[PDB]
Amino acid sequence: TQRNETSNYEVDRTIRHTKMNVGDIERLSVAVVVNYKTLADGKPLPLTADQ
Amino acid sequence: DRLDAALRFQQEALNLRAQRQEILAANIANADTPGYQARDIDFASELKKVMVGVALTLTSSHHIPAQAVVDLLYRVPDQPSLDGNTVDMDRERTQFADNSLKYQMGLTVLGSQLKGMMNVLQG
Repeated sequence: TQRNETSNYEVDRTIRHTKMNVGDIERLSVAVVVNYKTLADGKPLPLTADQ
Repeated sequence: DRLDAALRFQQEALNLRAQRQEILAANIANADTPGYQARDIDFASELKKVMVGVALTLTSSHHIPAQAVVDLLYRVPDQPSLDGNTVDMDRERTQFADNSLKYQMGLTVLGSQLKGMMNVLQG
C-alpha cells in the first residue's frame, strides 16, 4: 500500500492593531470617612451595619 | 512550450526504446528461472498512447506544489520447455540487437534536430 497526499490550505486570518490610550487608570484606592449621628438630645449615636 | 512539441516524438521514442531494452534484458537475465513468462511491449501502440497533467494550484509561497508519481504483453511461446520457461534465446537476442540499433538511430535523429536548432541560432 502506498498513499501520497499533498494538501494546500487557506486559513482564516485576523489582524488587530491597537494603540492604548495615554492616561488610563490602573488601580484606584479610595478612603471615605463618615460622621456619627447626633440626635435632638445631641448624643453621637454610631451608624448600623446595614447602613 | 513549442520547443517541447518539436522534440516530444523523438524523446518519447527514445524513452520507450530504453524501457523495452530493459524489458528484453530482464527476459535474457531470467532465462533460467522456471515458470518465468517472457514479457514484452508493443512499441507502436505505447508510442501512440504516450504521444496522445493538472499541476495543483499554489496560492502562496508555503503551499507545496503537486508531487508527480506501460502495459506488458506476454510473448507467444515457440518451444514447450519442461520447467515452464518460455524465453527463447534467438528471438530475444535479435530483438535486443534491433532495439539497440533503433535506440542509436533515435539518438542520431534527436541530436541532428538539436544541432540544427543550434546552428540556426549561432551567429
